[PDB]
Amino acid sequence: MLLEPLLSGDPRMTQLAIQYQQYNGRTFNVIPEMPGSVIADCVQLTAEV
Amino acid sequence: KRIPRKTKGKSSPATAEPGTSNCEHYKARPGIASVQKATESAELPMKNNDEGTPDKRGNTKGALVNEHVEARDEADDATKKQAKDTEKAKAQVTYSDTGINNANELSRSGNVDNEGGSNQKPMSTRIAEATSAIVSKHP
Amino acid sequence: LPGPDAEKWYSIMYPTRMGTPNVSKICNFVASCVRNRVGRFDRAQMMNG
Repeated sequence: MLLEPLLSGDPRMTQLAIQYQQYNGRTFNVIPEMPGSVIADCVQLTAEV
Repeated sequence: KRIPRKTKGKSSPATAEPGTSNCEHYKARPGIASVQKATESAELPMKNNDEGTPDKRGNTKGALVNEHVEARDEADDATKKQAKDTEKAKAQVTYSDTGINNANELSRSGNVDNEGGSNQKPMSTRIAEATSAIVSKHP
Repeated sequence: LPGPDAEKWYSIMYPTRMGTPNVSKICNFVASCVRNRVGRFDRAQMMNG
């Protein structure tokens, strides 16, 4: 497997993150700072060509 | 050179030796082979979850099951495999039949598509009839 | 819809789907009809998948 369980329930999406609330709604959100891709910008390069 | 690929592509005075004269007189006190046996099992990677996902055709390749019923049944399946790998009749570490209610449990069944509907007919099928609803023959 | 018959049902269900090639009365009607008022337009999702 790679990336396969993302293929469920509208995979139209932007960025992914995981979070949790304790008991009174303090939702601790953790968002990974997204690094730049190396496949995707080359896709952009060949699309520009 | 020439590396084979597992998955289908496209269509598919010389030496007097004061150094060693080896003779083994040491025993590995935990044992090498026991840790090899355990660490091979730990080396076994994560099992995939294929279910509920679109196939190459598009149709969600899960079986026709209710999702809470399958989510209750998978605990029974892993419990039977737990009993097989403990090699006792009752799996002592069971995953179901606890006192903790899990009636809102939902697993990724093939009953549902990605839009959120039933999968009685395939979706390649229903698009085939969707475009067969508009044809026109020869005059 | 479920069942084996699914062919003529889309014609009988969604009258604005057809084309309007001539000056038949039903074709004048379906040309007089509006366009963005057929099909799904509001769903209520609760959970992933």
